[PDB]
Amino acid sequence: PVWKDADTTLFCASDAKAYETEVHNVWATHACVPTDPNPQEIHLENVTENFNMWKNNMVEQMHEDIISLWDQSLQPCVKLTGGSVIKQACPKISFDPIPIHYCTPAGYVILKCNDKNFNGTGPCKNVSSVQCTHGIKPVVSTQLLLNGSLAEEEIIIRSENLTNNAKTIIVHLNKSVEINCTRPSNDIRKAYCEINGTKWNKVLKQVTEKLKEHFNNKTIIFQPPSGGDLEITMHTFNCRGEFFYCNTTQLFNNTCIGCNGTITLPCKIKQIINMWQGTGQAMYAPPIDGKINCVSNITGILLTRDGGANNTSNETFRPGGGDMRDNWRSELYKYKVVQIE
Ligand SMILES: C[C@@H]1CN(C(=O)N2C[C@H](CN)C[C@H](C(=O)Nc3ccc(Cl)c(F)c3)C2)C[C@H](C)N1C
Ligand SMILES: *[C@@H]1O[C@H](CO)[C@@H](O)[C@H](O)[C@H]1NC(C)=O
Ligand SMILES: *[C@@H]1O[C@H](CO)[C@@H](O)[C@H](O)[C@H]1NC(C)=O
Ligand SMILES: *[C@@H]1O[C@H](CO)[C@@H](O)[C@H](O)[C@H]1NC(C)=O
Ligand SMILES: *[C@@H]1O[C@H](CO)[C@@H](O)[C@H](O)[C@H]1NC(C)=O
Ligand SMILES: *[C@@H]1O[C@H](CO)[C@@H](O)[C@H](O)[C@H]1NC(C)=O
Ligand SMILES: *[C@@H]1O[C@H](CO)[C@@H](O)[C@H](O)[C@H]1NC(C)=O
Ligand SMILES: *[C@@H]1O[C@H](CO)[C@@H](O)[C@H](O)[C@H]1NC(C)=O
Ligand SMILES: *[C@@H]1O[C@H](CO)[C@@H](O)[C@H](O)[C@H]1NC(C)=O
Ligand SMILES: *[C@@H]1O[C@H](CO)[C@@H](O)[C@H](O)[C@H]1NC(C)=O
Ligand SMILES: *[C@@H]1O[C@H](CO)[C@@H](O)[C@H](O)[C@H]1NC(C)=O
Ligand SMILES: [Cl-]
Repeated sequence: PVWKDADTTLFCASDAKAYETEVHNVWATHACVPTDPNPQEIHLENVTENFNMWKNNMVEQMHEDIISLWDQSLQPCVKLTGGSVIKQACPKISFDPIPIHYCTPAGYVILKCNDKNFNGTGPCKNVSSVQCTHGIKPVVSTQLLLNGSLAEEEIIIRSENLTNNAKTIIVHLNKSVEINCTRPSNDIRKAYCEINGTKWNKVLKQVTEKLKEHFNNKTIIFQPPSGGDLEITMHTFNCRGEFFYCNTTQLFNNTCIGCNGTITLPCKIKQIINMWQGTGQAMYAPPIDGKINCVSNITGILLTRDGGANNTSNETFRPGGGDMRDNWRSELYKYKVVQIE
């Protein structure tokens, strides 16, 4: 037994198929090791460990991991970062995230909270020790979290301080709302995303309930964001290499607390995009000729709350995002790094 809250350089694992041109595949083929063919866990009997997912070095290590991954893979024709115009080649590539496992070196271990109620901060009683996290897809996106794991029971909200406005609010859903995005083959930047309205509005009503639970049963209202760049104000994501910007006004505004129908969302495949790895503009080439389609699972929501609602009857939440650290911190929440002191 015995351990101390210390962080150390981590390594990565994956099932990257060699001789596949998937950029994720070819990054994990040269930067990660083959997955543990026999891993195992040891329930720490009678334990109470304190993970603080909002402050954790695992996520930052993952961050630079995806920064590098994307840097050598998704490479723009032109890159305008600070005072510099980087011109290079931009062949259209293969793109579809694959799970990445994080794995401690000898002397350290990973503490996994198996309490299904776990919100991220605060002590956990079902602790459980593993040398590698689980398989995690590094999906880059704003507002909506896609292709991730879901809460084992109730919908859980995670925050670094609910009270504080700026401190992002993350919503971990307990069931999957599928979203289906397409660019039909022969305007080529016009795209759209189908999302079944009954599903969405029902779960949104479950969220809104729990949201109320954490906030003194105040009036719950989900409005579209209050200014920002497209990235922030539009569900942005990358499908097959293309950057979809989808105008999710319907979801946070149709307020059908019975609506029904299969909602169809407008989208634009953006070329010049404000980056997420760092301040700058990246201009890629036009999309490819053909049916560009991705069907993903909505497994979370990035929320930000309005400030001066102290002396009022309501609390307004607008979808946010932009910090992809929070995206990672949505899956690593149940993981801690311990040095064996
Ligand atoms: C050091 C800063 C730099 N930075 C940033 O400047 N922006 C501003 C820009 C709008 N102004 C939106 C950035 C963003 O999310 N982009 C993005 C791109 C592609 C896809 Cl597919 C996606 F889903 C999202 C976030 C990222 C931030 C975390 N970081 C702290
Ligand atoms: C604690 O979590 C582990 C992981 O699955 C499992 O044994 C069970 O869910 C929990 N154990 C007990 C004794 O409740
Ligand atoms: C998270 O759970 C801990 C312990 O149950 C509690 O003290 C804290 O207020 C919770 N935070 C949120 C944002 O629910
Ligand atoms: C999800 O959690 C909510 C609590 O907000 C609960 O009402 C609902 O039944 C749960 N659904 C599933 C499928 O777990
Ligand atoms: C004033 O607003 C903050 C949110 O920014 C809130 O946490 C605080 O409780 C409010 N003040 C009072 C006295 O409730
Ligand atoms: C949470 O946010 C409120 C709002 O500013 C602040 O007064 C309080 O100190 C914060 N809590 C912590 C533990 O920092
Ligand atoms: C989407 O969610 C369903 C049910 O929650 C699950 O069975 C399926 O594997 C998920 N798809 C992906 C790609 O994760
Ligand atoms: C997704 O949308 C496309 C075009 O509308 C359609 O052909 C396909 O059947 C849809 N699939 C799902 C799972 O919604
Ligand atoms: C999204 O579409 C709505 C119309 O449904 C429009 O009012 C709003 O300005 C659009 N938002 C953005 C960021 O284009
Ligand atoms: C979205 O909200 C705005 C107010 O911010 C309103 O003008 C507009 O009608 C709403 N859109 C829908 C589709 O309800
Ligand atoms: C989510 O996973 C599905 C199945 O692997 C994939 O087709 C889709 O492109 C993924 N979505 C994103 C945004 O990566
Ligand atoms: Cl190993």
